[PDB]
Amino acid sequence: DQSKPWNVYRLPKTLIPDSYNVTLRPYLTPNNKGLYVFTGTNIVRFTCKESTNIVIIHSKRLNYTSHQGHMVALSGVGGFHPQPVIVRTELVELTEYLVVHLQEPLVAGRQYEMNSEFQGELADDLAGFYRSEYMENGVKKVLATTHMQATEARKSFPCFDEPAMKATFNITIIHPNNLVALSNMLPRGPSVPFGEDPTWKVTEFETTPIMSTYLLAYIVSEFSYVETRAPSGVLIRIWARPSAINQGHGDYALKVTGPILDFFSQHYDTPYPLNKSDQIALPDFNAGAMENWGLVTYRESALLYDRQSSSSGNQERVVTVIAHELAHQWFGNLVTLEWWNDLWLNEGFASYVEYLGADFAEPTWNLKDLMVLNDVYRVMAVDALASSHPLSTPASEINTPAQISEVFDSISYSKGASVLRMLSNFLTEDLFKMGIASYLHTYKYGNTIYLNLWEHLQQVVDKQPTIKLPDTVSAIMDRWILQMGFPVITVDTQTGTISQQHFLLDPQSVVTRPSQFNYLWIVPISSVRSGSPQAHYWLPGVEKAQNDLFKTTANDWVLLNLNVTGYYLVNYDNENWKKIQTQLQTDLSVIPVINRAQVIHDAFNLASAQKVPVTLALNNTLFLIQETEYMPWQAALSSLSYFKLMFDRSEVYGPMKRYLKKQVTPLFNHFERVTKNWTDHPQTLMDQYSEINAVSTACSYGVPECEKLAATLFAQWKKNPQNNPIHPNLRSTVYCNAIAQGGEEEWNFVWEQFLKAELVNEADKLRGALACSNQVWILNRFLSYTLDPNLIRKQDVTSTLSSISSNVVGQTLVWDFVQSNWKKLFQDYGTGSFSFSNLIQAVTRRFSTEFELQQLEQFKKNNMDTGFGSATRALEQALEKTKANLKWVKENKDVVLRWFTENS
Amino acid sequence: PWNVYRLPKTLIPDSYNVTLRPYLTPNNKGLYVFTGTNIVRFTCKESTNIVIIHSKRLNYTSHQGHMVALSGVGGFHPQPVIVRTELVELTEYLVVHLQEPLVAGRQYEMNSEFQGELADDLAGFYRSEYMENGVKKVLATTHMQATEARKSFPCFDEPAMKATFNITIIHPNNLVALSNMLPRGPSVPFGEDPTWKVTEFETTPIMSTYLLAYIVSEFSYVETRAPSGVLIRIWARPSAINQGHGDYALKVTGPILDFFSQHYDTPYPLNKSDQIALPDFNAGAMENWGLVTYRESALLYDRQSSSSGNQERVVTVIAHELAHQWFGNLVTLEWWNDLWLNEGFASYVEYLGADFAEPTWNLKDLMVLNDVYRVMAVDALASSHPLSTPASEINTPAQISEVFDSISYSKGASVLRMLSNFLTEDLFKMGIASYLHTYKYGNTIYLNLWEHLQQVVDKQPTIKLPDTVSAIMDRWILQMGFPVITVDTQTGTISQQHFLLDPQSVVTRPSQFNYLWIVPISSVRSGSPQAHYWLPGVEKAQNDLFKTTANDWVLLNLNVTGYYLVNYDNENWKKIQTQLQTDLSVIPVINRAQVIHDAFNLASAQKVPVTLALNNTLFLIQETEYMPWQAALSSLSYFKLMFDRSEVYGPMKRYLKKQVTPLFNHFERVTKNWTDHPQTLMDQYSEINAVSTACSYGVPECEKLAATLFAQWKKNPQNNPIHPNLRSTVYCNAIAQGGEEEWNFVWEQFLKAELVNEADKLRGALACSNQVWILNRFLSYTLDPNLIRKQDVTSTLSSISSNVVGQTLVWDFVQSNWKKLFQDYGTGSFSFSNLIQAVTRRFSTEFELQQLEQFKKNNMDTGFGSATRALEQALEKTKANLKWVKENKDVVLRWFTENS
Repeated sequence: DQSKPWNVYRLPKTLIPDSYNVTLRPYLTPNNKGLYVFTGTNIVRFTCKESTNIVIIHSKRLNYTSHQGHMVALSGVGGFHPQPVIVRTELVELTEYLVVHLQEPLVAGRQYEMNSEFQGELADDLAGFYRSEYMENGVKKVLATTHMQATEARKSFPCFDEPAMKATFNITIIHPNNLVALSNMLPRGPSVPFGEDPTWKVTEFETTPIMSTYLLAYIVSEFSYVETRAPSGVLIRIWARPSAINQGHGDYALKVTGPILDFFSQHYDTPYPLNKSDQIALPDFNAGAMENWGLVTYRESALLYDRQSSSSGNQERVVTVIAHELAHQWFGNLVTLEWWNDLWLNEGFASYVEYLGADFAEPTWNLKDLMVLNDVYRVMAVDALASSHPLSTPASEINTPAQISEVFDSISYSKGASVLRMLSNFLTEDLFKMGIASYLHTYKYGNTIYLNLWEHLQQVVDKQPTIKLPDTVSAIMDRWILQMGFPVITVDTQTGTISQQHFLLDPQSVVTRPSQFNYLWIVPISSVRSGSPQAHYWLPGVEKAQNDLFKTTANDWVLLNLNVTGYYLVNYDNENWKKIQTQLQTDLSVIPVINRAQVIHDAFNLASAQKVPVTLALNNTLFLIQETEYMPWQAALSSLSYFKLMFDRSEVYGPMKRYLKKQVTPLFNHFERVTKNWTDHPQTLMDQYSEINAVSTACSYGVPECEKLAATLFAQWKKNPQNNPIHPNLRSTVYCNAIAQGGEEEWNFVWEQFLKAELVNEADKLRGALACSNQVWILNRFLSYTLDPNLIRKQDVTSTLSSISSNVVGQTLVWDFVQSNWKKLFQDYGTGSFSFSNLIQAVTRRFSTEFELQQLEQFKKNNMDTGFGSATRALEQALEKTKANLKWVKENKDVVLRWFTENS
Repeated sequence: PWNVYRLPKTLIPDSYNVTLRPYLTPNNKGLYVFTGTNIVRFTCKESTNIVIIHSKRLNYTSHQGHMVALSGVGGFHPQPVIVRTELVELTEYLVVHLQEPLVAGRQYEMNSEFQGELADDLAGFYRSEYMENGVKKVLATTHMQATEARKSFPCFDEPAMKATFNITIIHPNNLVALSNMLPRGPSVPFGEDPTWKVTEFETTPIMSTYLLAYIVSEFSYVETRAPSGVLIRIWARPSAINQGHGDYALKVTGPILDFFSQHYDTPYPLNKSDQIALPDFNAGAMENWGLVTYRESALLYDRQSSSSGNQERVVTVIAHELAHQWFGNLVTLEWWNDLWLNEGFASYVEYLGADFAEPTWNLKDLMVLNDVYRVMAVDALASSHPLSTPASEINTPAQISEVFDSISYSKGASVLRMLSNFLTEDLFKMGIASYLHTYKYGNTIYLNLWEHLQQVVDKQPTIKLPDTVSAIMDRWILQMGFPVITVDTQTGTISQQHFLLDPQSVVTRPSQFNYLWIVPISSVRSGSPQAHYWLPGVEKAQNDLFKTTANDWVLLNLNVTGYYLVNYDNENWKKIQTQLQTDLSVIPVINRAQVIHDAFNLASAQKVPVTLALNNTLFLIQETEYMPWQAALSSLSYFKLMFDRSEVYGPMKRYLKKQVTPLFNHFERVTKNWTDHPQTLMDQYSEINAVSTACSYGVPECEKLAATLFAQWKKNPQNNPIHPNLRSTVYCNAIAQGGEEEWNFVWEQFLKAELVNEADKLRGALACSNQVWILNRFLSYTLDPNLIRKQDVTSTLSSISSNVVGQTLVWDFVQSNWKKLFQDYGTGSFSFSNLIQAVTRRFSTEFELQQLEQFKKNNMDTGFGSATRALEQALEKTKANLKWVKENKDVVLRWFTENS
């Protein structure tokens, strides 16, 4: 009954919390029933802003101890009549409410305190207050940890669990005397014994700042740490398993965390306000990392680093994730989204700002350039769908916890970053950061919506003469924030005519989301004419214009969007494309490296949408035979992976592989020479990445010299496994190829190494390579292990299922397994973020036939009893993509076959 | 009446004149067609104002306002008056509506002028094609069985409506026409066009429509005369005849025909028996009286390139078709529900004929593996059917087509083998001879047979039965299934019960005998024979023949002559197991196959623990005979289907590898490094299973043999160094361990392969690829009749499906291409039901059962045609498989692991 306030998914605006006291006691040994439990009490102090006879507060999977026949007690602060009288308390499970029914309405303007006493499960579900486990020598260790985002604080204590209901939190932790408690703040004093039980201690923490419930954290463990003070005086500690800390696996995080934090404080003119910032690595963690204010939590694989055994890509991951989480200390913690429909205000800012902090940390890596591959091109695939969504989705469309979990997606993260990058570029970053500092000073300890940003940027633009815009910030940026998608910008170099239209992967798909701007953008457009920079141009919100900047003669070409600073694709007339192709084949260095990736990426996007012939995208890969840079090869491999997914079960695959083998063999041989036969690996991060791509691609497509290298390294490893001779950058390729080329013996050896792998970086590589078996029975045995948490942690299941489905033989096995174990998978991941939508996308990627479309529709019908939870949009996108795939394969299978045959 | 599938009995034909003219080039509509005329002469037995006659996909040239003409033969008072004629497509009728009833006792002639397609559909009058040098050659040929004669001319197309047939063929002057009989004279030029000739054939004997045949081709022949004087000719593509590929069939055909004439004291009545090999043919072979048609793979034989199994196939199929000249042609089933009267006899008698031609091979013993154990898997289901199925269940052409199945063929053979054993063969054949003499040129019911058998039994004193022949044989004919005979050796208690693969299959088919049989039971005690015993039609009995002491074991059903399973108390099983480990030679080789086969069936159906069945395979490490290894590999193929996608498969492979490696080494020694293969057919077969099994389960020196032999062949393709007996394994294993290069080489060899024996081995090996993209590309080729002939599609699909990577690839393909496959095979025999069984046999999970049910109801508008029972059997088996895997996966993993 949606007329009742306790049956709708937004809290009343009538009661506003001020502060919370929460006391928690985890029990880290199971009870007589085999459960791990925690007990707690809390006090919520709120103000009645508007008269009401009910208290609606969030509560999820908590059992309450009743006091006077009621689940809570309630009183006005400091006596004052009338005192409230509870008629009854009820739990409403669907909307995750505790409802307190009062005999009289509360008094507007007064304060009340509600006391509860509760019990919950320290489950292995990675949500709320939960448990994490690890082996140390012989012993199974169990610890207690939290993850509140988005809607899980209510699972550890009753609270007004929405991000705009900020409060202060007074945390007390009751814990065994041999364990340490951590929280957002420092303890108020030394821990004293629990009077009721001296084998237990009590640790009480300083009051948090005004903050959102989803940012609370508390942890009880045996962990150790390493410690430094940042130049600013902020205390930095890196916490982890004692084995990890003693091996130095926390040292790299300790190196970069304090400097990045201080960089952000200075760069945005807003000092980090707390006295410390703990980073802690958890063995069981759903997301990867979480920005809890003062106590940032990480997957081990995102915080720990072994300078002998972790790869270069592992190290990039650590500094990027740390920079991301520290960026949240401003964008999310100090200033917070008003509601989850504006998630990009937190996640888009943090995903853009991570590159400035991580580039500060590791300037020689040139990390900023990877933003095009890692974010822009990551999200453009889904943002070309009619079933995408805008950065700022209308709020009443992101209501339920499943829909909230859903929007933690590539739009909110990576399109968020892409649009802020573009804004920063055309404003200049020095101007951008002044507007942001204004934004942050105005809204600190409060909440914002998309509009509040643009005033502060407009003022800095208006107060200086150099940088000017053809419109207001709000006119330009609203078009990027309130409507989904992005334009393709098409140039006729014979007339200079320039036009825009909403880019749709399937031109026959029906866009039903209306746009007040009719899917037109105001587009900033940089360009070069045969390498020479041109005047900057803005395309106004018009379908078509003309400018001689984009007209050429027979000896000149133009190239739009240098460095792909703007969030759009570019298409040209056929003659311009030919001139670009000739330049790439004559002297590729004339085209900047990012734009070499652009002409590959955009042509393949355009081909899949019937806007260029598929042979033009393929012709754009010919020059790779002389390219040694990482990014253009990575763009080609990512584009061609759509071809792999569409064709690796068909007659096209043979000719495909022979083409890729031909294109990559000189790159493989180039690295064999410059690394002196794989003994002296390259110096720059980019060249190391290019080397890894050369080795992975050469081995995947049958370069016998790469197959020899992998076989030889693996055979050497297996002769003495206490010494690993495989460079970590090469391990995934070597492990995968040894399993692919071998049988049960190689699989079992790798599985044994996995079971004893102490370092998660190494375990991850071993686990991934196990998906490379060509034996159905071995893949299905592997699949059975994923349902055993003694073998595969819950946090790794979805990643493992994805890797197995990437295997062409595992495609049908994982599809069948997901369908056969649906109910378990839905319970485990259906209300969480990332994993379940990742899984739906991974298992359906290949679908391209009428039969497979019908089977996906049947799958949807078979599971209407559960629905699709946090993968509901993902399933609609999978349907749209499958329909597009089916038509594209039918229209291009024969031309693609012919092209690979002729250019091989 | 025209809406019911059986003909009325009011009008009975006497004779037919049919003139057919095939056009072997397409017409202005792009079709290959034949034109024809016929005259059907029949007698009105009962007055009726309608003529209902069969007609299928024939277009008529009307005359005088009607689609046929109807004359009275000497009628003259009122000649019949046609009001209306119509075609009724569903029941495949042409219906003539008359103004007045036809007159009881008068004779009438119906005259028709028609056209039909010479389609590539392998049914009726159809076309077949082959390449010769560069030229595509097209010939016209027939296959009428069961209900396709109606697709070549209107006729009363039921087998008890026998008639004589006067065939005329108008054909191009460079081609020869053949039919059942010899021509009445030299061909004469077609007056209207002298590039065509006219060949008219002698009148056939009184016979069924489904046995008529006529062929127009450029084929060559070799010729001989049987010692009895019957002319024998073997016809095939000229290239094949010129290379000698018809010579082996020329050697054996005449002698086998004469053997049957003598053995049943009933002379073949025609002056010739042509055998002809067709490039496109659905069944394998067909017994048309005087003109027996064959797949090339069932008749042709190359001394240098065909294998030993290929040669056994030829002599056995020839013997089967010649057996039909008696069992089907001379005497014919009354209706298709009693098909076993034709093919049960043929499938049993083929062994006597083949044994006569090749007495050193010992082919009679192979009937236990090839027929008894083949059918026992299906006959252990609630969805089986009796040998004599109630006629109303066998009504439509789809139901008729489906009943050409392992029950009618292999249980029919098994039951008549039983009968021939417990009364002797010499007595059996005298009773058959009586039966044949009495009902020649007519049709029979099972009850006609028992009488003639009873007469011969009653004429001698030495063979005595516990009841009449009809009483005994009714239990094996009229109710489905077979008993498991259980022996408690501690007490001599012997009991019977209907054997059911899943104890919760719900038997809804009632039997008037309550599923009890009268069972002939042979036995030995520690190797030496006991007296014979008959278990009466009772659930339970006691006899000391089956009571033993601590130092004695018994064994029932010597050489598995009887159609039943045997189970014992655990103590007897252990003693039999000890005997196999002490001296396996004491248990006759066929019963060594029995103890493996029956235990595995018993294990699947809860009557023994699965570890008993697995323990009965332990002695194979010392066995070198073909038959017990073949029984084990056939029983274990169920374990492979159930487990080759699970953790169980690793240990199961390690166990098979252990058991077979000394047999492989044994053949590596006795063949002198694979240069001198065994002299005996049985030992050749044992060698083939050793190599195949060793390579399949990873004996590294078998893998080495195959890859080396294949590479050497590929280097020098004009010189094949692989002995034909080993090609299937070597080709498959080299494909499995190689990639596109190996696959593409085998495919081009296949496309150019002239000898179907060799094409078949190449084609089967292409299913061994472990590359999804290669298997899917292969699947796409099966839709192109320039690449895979229609006669080979379901074979290829089944082969790909057997590949564990091919399992879901074929399942998806069949569902996706349902419409064409249903059209091509859904109303014919063998192919469609084989396909359904093949693609589903792995199903063992709830999810797979749900997909099967969804498949059924996605197609219930079409139905499943001649795979309708097959689908119900697949549903029953899948449900049994789910429970069986649930109940046994852990014990089976443990046993394979512990036994290495």
